[PDB]
Order: sequence, then structure tokens, then C-alpha cells
Amino acid sequence: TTIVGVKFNNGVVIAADTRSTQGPIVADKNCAKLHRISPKIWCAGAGTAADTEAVTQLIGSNIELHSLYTSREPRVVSALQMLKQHLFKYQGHIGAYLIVAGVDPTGSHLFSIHAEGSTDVGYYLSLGSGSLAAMAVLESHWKQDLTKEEAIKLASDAIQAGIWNDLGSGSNVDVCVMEIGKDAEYLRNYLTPNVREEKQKSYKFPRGTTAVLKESIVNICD
Amino acid sequence: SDPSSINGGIVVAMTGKDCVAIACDLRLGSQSLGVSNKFEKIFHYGHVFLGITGLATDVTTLNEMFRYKTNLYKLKEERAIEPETFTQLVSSSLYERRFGPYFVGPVVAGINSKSGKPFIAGFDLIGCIDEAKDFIVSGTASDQLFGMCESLYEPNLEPEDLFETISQALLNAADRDALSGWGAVVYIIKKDEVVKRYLKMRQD
Amino acid sequence: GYDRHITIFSPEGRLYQVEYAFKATNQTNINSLAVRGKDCTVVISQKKVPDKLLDPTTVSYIFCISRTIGMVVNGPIPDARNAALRAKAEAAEFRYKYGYDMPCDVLAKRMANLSQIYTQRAYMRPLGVILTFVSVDEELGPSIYKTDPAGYYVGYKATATGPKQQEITTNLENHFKKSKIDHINEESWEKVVEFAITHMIDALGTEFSKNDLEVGVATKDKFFTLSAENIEERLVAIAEQ
Amino acid sequence: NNYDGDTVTFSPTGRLFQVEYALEAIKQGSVTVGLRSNTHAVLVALKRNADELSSYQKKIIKCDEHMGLSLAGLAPDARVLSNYLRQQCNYSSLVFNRKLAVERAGHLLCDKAQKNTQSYGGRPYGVGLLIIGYDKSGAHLLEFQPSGNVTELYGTAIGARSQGAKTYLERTLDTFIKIDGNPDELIKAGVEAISQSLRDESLTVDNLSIAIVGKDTPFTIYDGEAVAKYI
Amino acid sequence: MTDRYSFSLTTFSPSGKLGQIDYALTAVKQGVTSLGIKATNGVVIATEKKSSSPLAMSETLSKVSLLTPDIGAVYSGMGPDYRVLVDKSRKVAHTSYKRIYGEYPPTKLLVSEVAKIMQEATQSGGVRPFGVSLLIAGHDEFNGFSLYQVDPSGSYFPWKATAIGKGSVAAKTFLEKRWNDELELEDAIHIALLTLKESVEGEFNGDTIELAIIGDENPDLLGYTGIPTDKGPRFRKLTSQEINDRLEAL
Amino acid sequence: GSRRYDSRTTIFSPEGRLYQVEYALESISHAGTAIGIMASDGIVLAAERKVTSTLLEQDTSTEKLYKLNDKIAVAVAGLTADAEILINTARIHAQNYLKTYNEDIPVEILVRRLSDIKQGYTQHGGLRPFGVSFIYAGYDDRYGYQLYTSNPSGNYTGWKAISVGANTSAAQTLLQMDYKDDMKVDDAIELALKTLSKTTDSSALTYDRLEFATIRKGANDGEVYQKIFKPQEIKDILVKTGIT
Amino acid sequence: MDIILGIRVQDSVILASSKAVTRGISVLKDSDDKTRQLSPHTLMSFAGEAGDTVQFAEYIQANIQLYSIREDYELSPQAVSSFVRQELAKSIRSRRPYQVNVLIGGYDKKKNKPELYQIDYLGTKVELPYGAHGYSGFYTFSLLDHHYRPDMTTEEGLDLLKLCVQELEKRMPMDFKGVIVKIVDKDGIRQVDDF
Amino acid sequence: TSIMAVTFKDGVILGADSRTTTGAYIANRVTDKLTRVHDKIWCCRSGSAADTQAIADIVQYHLELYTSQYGTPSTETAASVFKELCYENKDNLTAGIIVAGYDDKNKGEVYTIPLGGSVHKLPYAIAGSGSTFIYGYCDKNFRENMSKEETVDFIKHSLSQAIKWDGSSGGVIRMVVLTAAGVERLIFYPDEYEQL
Amino acid sequence: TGYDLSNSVFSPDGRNFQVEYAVKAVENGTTSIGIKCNDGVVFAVEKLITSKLLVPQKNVKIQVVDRHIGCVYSGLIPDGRHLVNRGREEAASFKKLYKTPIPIPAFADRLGQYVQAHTLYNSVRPFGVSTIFGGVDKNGAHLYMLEPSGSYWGYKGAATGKGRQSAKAELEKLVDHHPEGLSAREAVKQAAKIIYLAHEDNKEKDFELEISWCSLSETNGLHKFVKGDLLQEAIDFAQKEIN
Ligand SMILES: [Cl-]
Ligand SMILES: [Mg+2]
Ligand SMILES: [Mg+2]
Ligand SMILES: [Mg+2]
Ligand SMILES: [Mg+2]
Ligand SMILES: [Mg+2]
Repeated sequence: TTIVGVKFNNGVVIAADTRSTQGPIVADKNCAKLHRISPKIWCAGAGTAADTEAVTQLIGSNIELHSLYTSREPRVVSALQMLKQHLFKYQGHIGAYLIVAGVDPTGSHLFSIHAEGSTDVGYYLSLGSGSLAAMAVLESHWKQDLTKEEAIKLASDAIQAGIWNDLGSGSNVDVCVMEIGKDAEYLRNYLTPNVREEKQKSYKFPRGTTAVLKESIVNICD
Repeated sequence: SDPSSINGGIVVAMTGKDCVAIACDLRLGSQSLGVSNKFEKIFHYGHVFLGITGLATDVTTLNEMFRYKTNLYKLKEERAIEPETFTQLVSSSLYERRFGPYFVGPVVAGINSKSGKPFIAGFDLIGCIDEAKDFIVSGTASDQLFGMCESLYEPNLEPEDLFETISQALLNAADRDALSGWGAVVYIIKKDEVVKRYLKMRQD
Repeated sequence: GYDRHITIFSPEGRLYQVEYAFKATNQTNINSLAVRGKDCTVVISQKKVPDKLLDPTTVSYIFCISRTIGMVVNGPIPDARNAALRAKAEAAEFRYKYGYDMPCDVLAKRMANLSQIYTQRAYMRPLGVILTFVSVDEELGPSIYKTDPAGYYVGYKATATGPKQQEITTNLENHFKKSKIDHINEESWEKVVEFAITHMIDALGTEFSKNDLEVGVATKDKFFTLSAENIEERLVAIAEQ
Repeated sequence: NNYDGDTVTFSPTGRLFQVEYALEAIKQGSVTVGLRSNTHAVLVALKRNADELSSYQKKIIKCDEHMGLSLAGLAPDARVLSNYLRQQCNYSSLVFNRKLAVERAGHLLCDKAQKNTQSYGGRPYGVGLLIIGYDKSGAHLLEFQPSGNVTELYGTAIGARSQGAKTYLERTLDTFIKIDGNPDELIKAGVEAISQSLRDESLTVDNLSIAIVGKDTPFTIYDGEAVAKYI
Repeated sequence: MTDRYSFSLTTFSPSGKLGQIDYALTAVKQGVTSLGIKATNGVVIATEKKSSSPLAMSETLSKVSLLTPDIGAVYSGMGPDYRVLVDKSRKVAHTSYKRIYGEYPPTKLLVSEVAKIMQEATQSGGVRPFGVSLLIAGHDEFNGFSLYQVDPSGSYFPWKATAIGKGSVAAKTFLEKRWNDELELEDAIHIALLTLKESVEGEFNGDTIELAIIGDENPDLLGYTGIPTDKGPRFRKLTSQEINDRLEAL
Repeated sequence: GSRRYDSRTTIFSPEGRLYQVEYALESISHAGTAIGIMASDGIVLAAERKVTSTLLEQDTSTEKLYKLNDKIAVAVAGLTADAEILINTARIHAQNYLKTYNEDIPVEILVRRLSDIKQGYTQHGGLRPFGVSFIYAGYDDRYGYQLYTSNPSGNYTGWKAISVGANTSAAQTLLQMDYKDDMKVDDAIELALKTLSKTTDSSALTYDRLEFATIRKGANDGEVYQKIFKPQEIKDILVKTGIT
Repeated sequence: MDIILGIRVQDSVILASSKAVTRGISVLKDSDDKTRQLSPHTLMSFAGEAGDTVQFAEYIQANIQLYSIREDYELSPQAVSSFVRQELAKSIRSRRPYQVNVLIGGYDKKKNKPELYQIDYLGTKVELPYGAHGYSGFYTFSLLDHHYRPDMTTEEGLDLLKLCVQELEKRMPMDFKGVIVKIVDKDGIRQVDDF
Repeated sequence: TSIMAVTFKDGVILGADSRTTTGAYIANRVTDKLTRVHDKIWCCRSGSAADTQAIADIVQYHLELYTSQYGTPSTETAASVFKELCYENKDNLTAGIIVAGYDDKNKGEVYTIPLGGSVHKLPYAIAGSGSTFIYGYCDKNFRENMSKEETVDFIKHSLSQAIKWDGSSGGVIRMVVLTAAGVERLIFYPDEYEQL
Repeated sequence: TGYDLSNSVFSPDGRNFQVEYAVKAVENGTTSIGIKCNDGVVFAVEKLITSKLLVPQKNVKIQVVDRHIGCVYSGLIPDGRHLVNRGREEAASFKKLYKTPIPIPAFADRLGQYVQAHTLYNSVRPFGVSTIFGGVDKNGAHLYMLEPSGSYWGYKGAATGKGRQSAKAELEKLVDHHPEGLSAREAVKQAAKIIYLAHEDNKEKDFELEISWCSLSETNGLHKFVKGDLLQEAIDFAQKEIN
């Protein structure tokens, strides 16, 4: 994976690639690494795929209950605290590496969490196997006082660096923009720079090609 | 002693035009020794089909477990579980055994009875959902199946054409794997009819 | 009639142990009052030290629960301190778990939930206390939330508790009918404290020395109690007008 | 009356009737006496039989080489409490290589009895104990009551008609406290003390039980022909 | 110490009555009136906001509560008991359903879980029953709109329309005259306000009345965009202003 | 302590009866009547809803008749909330058996275990018994069609025809009169409805105050079908036998 | 332990199980019966870890006998096999798993059919016309693939079984001291004494 | 990490670099290793980022609950809570923490807690991988009762050298000044400290 | 009625009669007092000599908690010991976690919460003791008195037992006559006088006096028993005042 997060004027934007691997094999060419914890708090997750989804869902569930209990919109620091303490408890065995971002009554926020429970704060962050390609771009083009459209450009450029240069990353760029005072906009497949070319041939077989021993109707009704 | 490759086996699913197909081999072995040529890896709960590769005892256990869980679902909900919902149930159940997992590669296939949409999904042994428009593969010849499907597949195939494509995907993948084969079954699934066909394949 | 000894329903659907816990509330014969300013929340309570042998500085029914939350209790001191220690522990845990300071209303709900449990579970008696929580919440602003032995809680524009609570309540009602607003339209907390004491004097019909009162003030980022001399300074200001 | 159903209930005058009823079981018990000098501490106990075919219920129990007690009331409760003392004395030896001070022994019994007077379901112990010992601060005598109250004394007596011996010892105080370096005389004083509590019955050879501990004497019990010397 | 009350506090009397349940229902009878009406394209639940003091801010006390984005609850009886039931009900919708199936429970099943919780307070050791009757309105894809009543016993019944609490007998009769199977949501809101006015004595406005609907999806209340399948909560609490608008054309 | 407030739910009377069980049965005798009739080619379950209101949603409602698995159903008389606790246990128990043996649970085995749970609440734990009586209707390949009843004591018995709840004495006499062994399902349907119609405390038996179900082999070849009757189907079967 | 075989024919299931019990460099016994009767028409043979085998077999036997007495009924071979599978499937994730492989030969009286189930220690169940555990399969499966027919008589099955034992006695490294053969049919379980 | 805390006339100053490492890759170049556990009790963190954060969070919770009941805790008390966590969980922790606080009675105080969980009260403390390179320098240059400006220079020069030699250390030099006057945050960038 | 048969039950007044009944057990006990002074606290208690057979000086009633706190109580003596045992556990765990010895107000609430907990359930009995206790911490001297209900306050002077009213009156005079403060050595003497004066309410059996003190200057902030010359001097001062 390559994942990034970038702060701007009036909020924060996160992005991710869409490749899922099992060793050298691409298992999923268009998987969703951007997770909704609450309406305006979103997570980008690298590491063990089932872990990032489960830990994101569990804390998301508990955040919803907390929001209902307190009659308040959830805060990013709450999701941050709950995630880090859960991950720390499991001493790194839950392999979730997360970039946590969002807006709340306190403002806009950007954090990252490591599987063992460490957190950090920044204006720009990147995690995953393509984080070095991404961070190289971020360290080259980031500046203070970015606009919304500048931050999206920077974030997706950082993801592209991972897509092209990291074998762990590929396919498409997903983006989520969380601006203060507005609804979070999830941009699924914001860029699709890896469309498969037309195949040279149709491999549609003449009907009857496959030898068959038996046929039978399967009963699915009661 | 790698739990996922003691018994062998494969499963593949594909989507077509208003239809889905799910196929599996019939082999069950103990490493080199072929033991059974009748071991089917596809099960169904109502109209939702589940294929499971990997350690055969866990394949059996999980089938029995999901039959258990879907039966109680139906009694309480008063309706058959849909593929999207069942996919979530499989994911939850697998992640529940996060640090002592079932050594399996399940595959969900079916048509949502409300929307009419074809649906397929795949999972790793610990619950990660892998959704796809086109095809899902699983088992000891997954590399081979990936190569066969990625080249042979085209969108919106008719049920009779989709049968040929998925069958040729499985057969040729199985023949490049020592632990897969020994027979094959293909399920063609339409909105309200399901046809099950046994394929003639080489028995070595 | 064992339905009057534990928290089970009587034939008329009542919980007598909860009702009697409400009567324990007035056992101290102390009246409290809370009001809100623009920037602050002031709570005042009577301070009666009858015994000459008591150290007056240790006689208090106002508690600093957290840096931002204060709580005044109406009821016996043992139950009062029980509630205070739990509230402190709950507010501390909330901050650790969720990464931000426990809001006054959320703590109120939590303490009210605990109180509700004692009304449903038999082995635990209700605490004979009414807890008034005050703060300047970072989201909701000046806040007054109050809990009772029934497990009931609600927010207030202003409130009063004690034996002569009704007199103070109507006095405050009549002021807010006149002012047409939800709070004391005052800049400094000093004058909101002065308002609170003034309207307590009018409602109760008694004069107060510096040792007859107890004052807690909540501002942004801190709740604090006043010393005898802080109150004396405040009493002088009222008298010279 | 309405407040004696269990130990967890106070009466309107602040009494614990279950504890008082436990105290009553001691009063029905056979008389036992305790007294000490500066060098030795002595227990004397009148044993009780069921009839002429039965044995005489043993009243004295050894706790350590330097400590032991006599009982009056429920004997099984004395067995529980003596066993506890045996363990506490033993813990002190194994862990600290230290002989348990007779005073601490009292404090430990007090706290064990007390817990049975404040909780639901339990009952007070129904036995009184006289603990004698010789430790680093010389000879000691303690009186244990199952209310929890433990008291250090020069001499005392508990059981039926214990008031006779208790009065006698109160008169004899100045004499017996200075019986230093003479075991047989301190016992004689204790045997004369317990004689003030006898009615219609006199001290026989399978009736009398004497124990002694002191400066150069381990806690030892005398029964049968070994007490014939003192009748 | 420790809970020594391991035995039932609700037991059968010689006549067969379960005393504590009966007495709990008596507490519900004393409670302020609340009602629910089911329309063809929605459900309305309403109740009076009985203020304890005019110094109290009745907005801070919510009698109508969101349980899931498509399910809402109101009650009659003891407020504190209701509050903790809402906490428990919200949690059980997650633990025993959403965390398993990745979607919110259908109304009947969430109701079933709340009923279970209330049944256990009727049989378990050292507890009294809950002193509340609930009205739970909700929507789900395969059952459409529904309205349920849950009693202290743990029994639940589906209703086209009903009322509970103080003036429930009169209110139910009023609803029988007005309810038909062709009612549109706005017609049901109108009837809800009419029915409630009979049982309310003092002020009757948007500040003394609490009212929520289960209707169309509200994309504007979702808080985010980009997922086509997520379309927003069907539960919506009507504002104080929205109630007064309908009280003029009453 | 708490001894003061203990009802002692699991003790004997001087006559050797269990107070709480007896009082629970007294509670059940006020619940709506439920009837089970076993024919040679199927089983009928009929039950009367407790005094209905016109604004009650009748179609999406379940109060008396519950499905345990595809081959077994129960009719309930007593506290519904209590019954659902037991029904969920029974549903899980059936699935446990199926998971263990790969065969559907024999009816008696399920009935015994549910009855054993009831028994436990009368002997230990100091809790009130479940105020519920069940009529079990089911099929298995050992005994075929079977009717059972269980009550708060945890005692269960098998029947050709049986009633629970209100007016069982009158209902049983009527069933004993018109029942014969060679009876068919459609005859049993009629008997069930006729009996309720005569024993009812209502003015007249209507479709909205009834729940109805059949368990037939009237599917296609050697398999069993459970039919929980819809409102309109009860309306039709009530007309077909000329009750309305 | 070591050699356990099973053949299902037209009307019966035949189980053959080696008689040797070897520990170290000593054959301690040459007449060991590696089987338990679970019910009148159900027989289970077993092989695996010392101690574990008999302990598991007798534990299963007790449970099936308990069931029989409770319900006054005999569980089907399929039902028994599923129970046994689940017990092994539980076991494999225990602190110390049962290292036991079993064959279950039964005659279903309701179906009037013989049934043979092969279950390994992991809980891997398969119904088979013929089955083997351990190294035995490496010789017998191919042999039976050739000579087995589904309509054979019990006598034909015994001759087919003689052919397997002969092959094992020729090519197997260890002396397993012959086999005890048992037949499961409509009339129950009986032992062939002269094999 | 290179971290240190130094007592002086008016109180105590804490200092740290800003480099967080995963091998030779710098995961964070602007880290804040100076952490508030109370208004005027802070700590310098070294070792595992996860461990030191989790410990600091628990300590801050403990001191918040302490303050609610007993008022402002002493710096010694804060160090004891750190110790208790580090000592009892020594098998599962990689945390080297320096605790520093300002009382009005006790003025500036520094406690260092190494891997084992022992406590050591010192005039000044150095820790982290980079500390090794400045033992010589710090011992030669530290004086008691320095001024604020002198102590800032001492820490600046010391961490500059620690950063220069230790690859694990770098970025900015953060400092936190603890006095009666309040809490002051200082930052010093490479272009200043590198050419010292 | 029956409201008084079970602990934790509210009467219609809002009272816990079982606690009020425990207070009766305290009123039955011997007199104990506490005097707060310039830089410390002084504790004294009446020990009724039931018999000649009681060993003098050897049935000690005042108890130390930690090394800086003293505790004395009237009522059921075993109950008081249970409370001190808890006090010692509380003080040990405070010193374990926080290093510093437990402050007196902190210690006061530890006992307070524990005693209050024994009014919450019907399965426990309230404490049959009022406890006077205190010591010296970083903020100076503190004196407290704790009652069966869990109620406690800070005191200039404190008294409980059969002669509490007599002792209270005598305490109030000292507070009035010494607004600036009483010295530690003076307070020891006064404690003796007050116990002797409070003994008039228990004058059948004669008694044994027991005094202890904590003073920043006189005992270095640690709890010590008053023995020998200082005790006899205090006894003589008391003997002179009754005549
Ligand atoms: Cl809560
Ligand atoms: Mg092959
Ligand atoms: Mg081959
Ligand atoms: Mg209660
Ligand atoms: Mg670690
Ligand atoms: Mg460097």
C-alpha cells in the first residue's frame, strides 16, 4: 500500500491506492483503503487488510455509540485514542497502520497510528510500502497554507508516486476531502490511470467445447 | 505441514449477464495421496452459494457453521439471507478467530433476489472481503486461476457462454496443479433456476 | 410492607426508597443556587458551621470534579463525598479513554445512570443526594446540569436546591421573565456572583457574612472556589450599591 | 427480640445480640483459670464429662513451644481459632525466624473474631480463650472474648462460676505475681484459685487439667496421674 | 458484601398475577401520554414534554430518541428507566447485529432485543422490572415501515396506531375514528397533533411537544457524500419551528 | 440481610406441591386457548389471540404460533416474553443437534431439553418459573407426526389432541367427543375451529382473533411443509367450514 | 497401531485391522483388536498415537451407548460419523489434540445400505467404497481402484481384502502380524476367525 | 533519541531532538518528545514510541485523578508513578524516561528512569542513543545554579553534538522551560545549531 | 414500620436507623479526645480499670497508622481495629504509588469512604465507633473525627464517648482562651485535665490515662506515645485541677 494525508486551509484530505497483494500476486485490483469511522472522520489503512477493516469498524461502531451517548459530534482525537489503545494492547499483532483524519467541533486534524500503538501529528503524512515514494513527493512539493485544490493535487501526486514506483501499490487513486463546515466528500476512483488495454482476441469458446458427464437441476426453493 | 495445502482443491466464481457461475474441483488428498474424488467444495444456503478451499476439516466445519447461522437467521428474519449480508457474516465469523484461524479460502456467489444484481466475493483466511465485478479465485491453483480468468474473461457473457469460460478456466488451471482436479462441478445460477454440471477432466 | 424497604414497585407504581432518599436531601438544611453568565457559571451554597470546635475550612459541599467541572451537593456529606469521588474517577477515565475533557452534561448523564441502577437493583441503596454540575463547556458554553436519587437529570438556565428551593426558584423565574433572556447579561464573573448572592438574599430574606456562604465559579478552562475574603470583597460591593 | 436474627443487625440501644448470645455459651462452659508471675504463666482448667462412661473434654491446646490457650464454650470454635493461632505462630517462625509475640497473637484473634460480627451469613465464635505465653518481654496472660475484645491480665477466669476464682485472684494479686522461679507454687495458687469456683464436685485425677509456660519451660500440659501432686 | 439478592423479586401470586409487572404497568399509566401512527410512506411518534420547572431547559431532555438511522423510540412511564434502555438498545443494535452483518437490524429484531432485556428484569435476581412502555417506530428494506409497543413484561405488539400513558384510553379511541390504510405521512402528523392536544392541558406548541418521523431518506443529514448506496437516515426529529407551522393549519 | 425479601420460589407446600408452578399454571389458564390436533396425514395448530383491538396490525403479527425449525412448531399459552426466551433456546438446540449429527432433531429430544430447562427453574436458582405452556407440533422419520405439551413444572406428555390455556376442561371434553384415529387433516382443521368457537369467551370467532398452522406431508413426495396461515387464509377456512 | 483398512460392498462393510502392538524394538502383542463396537450395526477401527487411540475409541463408544439408552434407538452410521468428526474437529485446536485416525463401518437399517466413513485426526470426513489410514493406502488404493466392483458379495470382498493383506505383507517394511477382520451387515457385527 | 533535562536557578529546562526512526528511515522528523503529564511536570521520552506514549498517557491520567483528590502532585510523586509502571512491566517495555517538574517549595527537579525501572534524582540527566556521545561534554560543562540563558545554551550545544554524531537523532531541538513564571516552549532549527 | 431492622434502608424521614443505632454503641463507650495545637495534634483516651488484674500500661488503645498518623476511638473496640487495619492498607498503597506519606485529609477520606460503604448494603453492619485521628503533613497539622455514617470534618478539638459533652465544653474554653494557638506540651497537659474532667461521667470504676502526640518540633512530625516523666507531669497537672 501507499496512503497519504494532507492538511489545507479549511480542512484535511486523505488518499490511497487500490492494490491488495498476497505475496507477489495482486488479489484485488480495486480495493477500498479509505474507511469511514464517522461521517466526518475518515481513515486510510495500510498493513494487514482484515485488521485495518476490523479495527476501523470496531472503533467506528464504538464512536457512533459514544456520539449518541454524548449528544455530540465525534472528535478525531477520540478515534485516535481508542485506536491506539486497542492496537497497543495487542502489541503489534493486529497489523493496522492508519492515517486518521477529519473535522470536528474542535477543528481539522491529521494523525497517523503505527500497529504497536504510537501516534504522531503532522501537516502531511504517508504510510505503507509506498510511503517513501509518497513522502519524497510530499517533502518536495508541500508548503504551508495550501488550498483545497492544491492539497488534493499534492495528495494524489504522492499516491501516484507509490502507484508507479512501489510494486506493493497500483491501480487507482481514492480521495476523501474533509472540509470544516461542509460534508466530507468521498471520491472513489478519483483517478484511474491504469485501465487495461483492449485484448487482442476474444476467447469466447464454441458452445459444446467442454466435455460434460452429468447434468441436473438444483433445487434452491423450500 | 502447511495447513492450506495438505488436502488441495480450488474454487472459482464469475459474473455474467444477469447470472453468476461458481465452480470447484472434486479432489481431497493427503499431500501426495489422492483419497477422495467426490469431495465437493460448494455449498448453498437458500439462493446464496458458498465455495470453500483449504483444510478440508475446516471446509466441513464452516459449512456446518454457516448452515447453523443462516438457519437461525431465516427463523428470526423470516427471509432468506442475501449474498451481501452473508458475505458480511462470513467476514465477521472468520475474524472472530483472528489469532487461531480456519485455514480456508471461501468464495461467495449469488444473485440478490431484491435487486437482481449478480454478486461475488472472496475472503482470506482471516476475513478480509475481496469484492469483484468479474471473478474471484481460491485454492492451491489460485495463481493458475488468476492467469486463466484474467485472459479468458469478458464482461456480460450469456449463461451458456459463461459456462464454457469458467469451465475452461478451472480445468486448465487444475491440470497445472498436482493437488487440484480429480473431477469438477460447475454451478450456473440465474434469477430463479440453477443448473449443476459435472465436467469430464483428466484423472491424474 | 417490604415494598417500602427495597427498590421494588408499590401497588401504585411508586418507589418509596427513592422518595425517602429525596427527603434525605434536605437533612443538612442548606440551600444552593446556580446561575449562568455570558462567560461563566456561578454556583453558591449556604455554609452553616454550628460547632465552634469545627475547622470551618474543611466544611464544604462544593467539589472540584475536574479542572473544568464543579459540583455542589445537597444532602449528607458521606453520600456527597461518595458521589464526588466517583465523579472524579469517571471524569478522569473519560479523558484517558476518549482524549478530551468530559463535558458537564455527559458526566451528569453518567452519574444519573449510576443513580438509576440503584433504583432498579435491590442490594444498592440510592444516595440521598442531589448533585448540581457546573462548567463552561467548550461546545455548549455555560452549563448547569442536575442529578437526583431517581436518576433524573436535565439542563438548566438557572436552578436552586434545598428546603427553601421554591422561593429561590420563583425569584429567579421572575427575573428571567423580566430580563427576557436565558442568562445574566454580565461581563465579569464577579458581578454574576454578586447577582447570585443578591437574589439569594432577597428570596431567603436573610443577610450573609463572609462565613455564611460558599461560592464556586466556572470559567473557560477552570472551575474554582472562592475564599472567605473573596466573598467578603463581593459582599462589600453589594452593600455599596 | 426483633434484632437478634443475625450479627449484622444493631438493636435500638446499640447492642449486638448474636454476639451476646455467643458470650452466653462461654458462661455455660466449664471453669478455666489463668494466672502469671514474672517468670511463668499457668493455665488451670476444670474438665467436663458427659457421664461416668465418657472421657473428660480437653480444655487446653498448645499453639507453639512458647504459647498455648485454654477454652470455655464451643470446643470446635476453639479448634478453629487455635488452628489459626498455630498457623500465625508458624508463619512468624518460617518467614521471620521470630517467635510470635503474645500481644500480636491477641491482636490477630481480635481481628479474626471481628469479621464474623459485621457480615451477613456468618456467626460469632461461641468460645472464650485464655492465652498464656512467654516471649521476648516475659510472661503473659490474655483473655479472648468472641466479641473481639482481647485483654492482657495478671490473672483471670472464664466459664461457669468464674467469678469466685476471679475474686480470689484479685485478692491474691500481690502474692502470686512474685512467685518467680517456682513452677509448683504458681500452679498451687492457680489450683486454689479454681477451687473457689467448685460446687458439689471436687478436683479429681481425671478432672483437673494444668498447663505451664515460662523462662526455661516449653508450653506443656499435665493430665491424669501428673496432676495428682496438686490435689 | 456482594449482591446477596440472587433470587427473583418478581414472583407469581396465588391468583397468577406477576405483581411487579402489574405495578410497573401502573407506573406507565401515571406517565405522560405518548403515541404512534403508521402511514403508508412513514411513521410518526409524538409525546408531550412535561417540564419539571420553567427554569429547566426542556431541549436538553429528549423523550424521543434515535436508536438506529431508521429506528426511533418514545415512551411513557419512568424517564430514567427509559434513558438506560435507550443506551442498552443502541449498543445491542451494534453488538448483536451490525458488528455481525455489517448493516442495521430490522425494526422487529431490535424490538425483540429490547423486549429480551426487559423480560430479564422480570426474572433475574435482585432487580425490579422496568417502569416503562416503549413505542418503537422504524423502517427496513424487506418489512417497510412498522410500529411496535414494548411493555414492562417484555411483550411486544405491532400497531397501525396506538397511544400509551395518561390519556391512552381516549387517545386510542380518537385514533380508531381517524386511521385508515391510505394515510399519507403528512395526514398522520396532522392526526398525531390533534390526538395529543386532547391529553395536553397547558401550552401546546413546538417547545412543549416532541415529535419525530420515520420517512424518506435524508441525504442532507448523512454528513458525507460519495457512496451511492448510503442515502441517509429515515429518522428525523421535527424542529420546534416545523411543529408550529403545522399548528396553524390545524 | 436479604433473606427477609426471599419468596423461596423453589420449595414444597406441606401437601408436596410447588407453589410457584401451581400459580404459574393459574396464570396460564387465563391466556388465550391453543389447540393441537394430530391426524394421520398431518397436524393442526389453532390458537385464539388475547382480546384484540381493531388498530392492531394483524398480518405482521406473531403471538401464539412460532416456528422452531422446518419440521417443528409450537403453540404458546402464557407470557409471550417468557416464551420467546425458551423459543430461542429451542431454536439454537435444534441447530446444535443438526450441526453435531447432520440430521434434523427428533421432536421428543427437543421437547425433553426445553422441558428440562423449565424443571431446573423449579428445583434450584431461586428464580420464578417460566409462565408458559407449549403445544409442540412436529414430524420426524422415527415416530412421524407428534403432538406434545409442556408446562412450567417441566413435565411433558404426548397427545392425539390437546388444548392449553383457557377453558381446557371444556375444550378437552369436546375434542374427546369428536376425535377419531383415522381422521384426516382437513377434518382436524374443522374440529380445531369448531372447538375454539364453542369454548371462546368472545361473542363470535373471527379471522382477526386467530392464528392457524398446519404441518402436512402435503408437499411433493415424502417431505414435510409448514404452513403458517395468513389472515386472508384464516378468513377463507372460517367461511369454508361455515363458522362465518 | 498402523494398518486399518475398510471395504464397502453390496450388502456389508468389511474392516481389517493389524494385530501388532510394537513399542521400540519389541512387538509386545500380536493379537490386538484395534476396534470398538459403537452400536449393534456400527463398528469403529482406529490407529495413531499410543494411549490416545483406545482412550478416544472408548470415549466415543460410551457416548453412543449413552445415546442408545437415552432414546431407545440406534443412531445412523452417518449420524455417528458426524458426531465423531466433530469431536476430532474440536480436538485439533485443543491444548493436546487426539492423534487418532478412524474408519467407521456401519449398516444403515433404515436405508438397508452399508456405509464406510474415513476420518483422520484433523476431523476430515469422507464416505468411501474403500478406505485406508497411514501408509497402507499407498498400496491398497491403487489395488482396489483396479479390482473393486460396487456389486461384490461379502465373499468377494473378503477375497479382495486377502489381496490387499498379501500386498502389504510383501512390500511393507514392518511385520504387522496379520489382521483381524470384521463384517458389518443387516445382522450386525461378526468376526472372521480364520484369516 | 537524544534527550536531556537540566535544573537551574529559576527551575528546570527539558530538551529533545525531533527524530523518530524505523531502522534508518526517518518516520517523523518533527516529533515532540517533550510531553506534559501535568501543568508543570513534563517528561522526555526515549525508547519505543508506543511504549513511552502509552506510559505517559497512563501517568497523565493518574496525576489528573491525584489532582482531583489531593491537589498538585510533587515531581517526586510523578516520577514514582512512572517508575511503578516501568518497573512492574520491565519485561514488556522499552522506555527510557526523564521526568522534570517545578515546585515552588522544591524548585526544579529531575528524575531519570532507565530500562530496568530504577529511579535516580540528579541535577541534570541525559538519555537516548545520542546521550552516549555527550557524557564527556555535559560533565565538563554543567554547573549548578546556571541562568536561563546559560542553561538554554548548555542544552543547545549538548543536543547539537548528540545530533551530530547519532544517526538516530536529528531535526529540530525542542525545549520546554519550567519556572514560577510559567511554561515556555522553545524551538531551534538546524541552520542555527549545526554551525555551533 | 420495620425500617430499622435492615441497614441501608431509608425511613420515611430519610434516615438510616441502623447507623443511628450504631451511634448508640459509640455513646456507650469510654471517652476519647483530640486537641489540635500550634504544629501538631494530641490524642487522649479513658481506659476503665475493670479489675486489679488488668496489667497497667499494657492494654494500649491509641493506634498508629503509617508513621505520622494517630487514631483513637470510642465504642466497639474491635470495629475500631478493623478500621485502622484498613487505614494502614490505604496508607501503604498511597505511599507505594505516590512515594510521599499519605496527607491527613487524603487519609480522612479513605476512612470516610470505607465507613460510608458500610451504610450502602443490608449485608454489612455499620461501624460501632466514632474515630478521632490526625497528624502532621506537608501542610501542617490536621485533626479529624469520623462517625458511623461516614461523616467527618476537620476539628480544632474533638471528643466522643460517654463524657463527650463534658469534654466538648472544656474544649470550647481552650479555643476561646487561646485564639493564637496552644503549644504541643500545653495540649498534652490539657488533654490529661479534660479526660479527668470527662471521667466524672464514668466514675464508678477508676481509670488509666493514655496520651499520644504528633508535633513538628516536639516529635519531629512522627506519632509517639507520651510516657514516663512527661506522662506523670501531665497526670499531676490534671490531679491539681480537679481539686
Ligand atoms: Cl452509563
Ligand atoms: Mg492435476
Ligand atoms: Mg496424479
Ligand atoms: Mg436499591
Ligand atoms: Mg512492547
Ligand atoms: Mg543526526
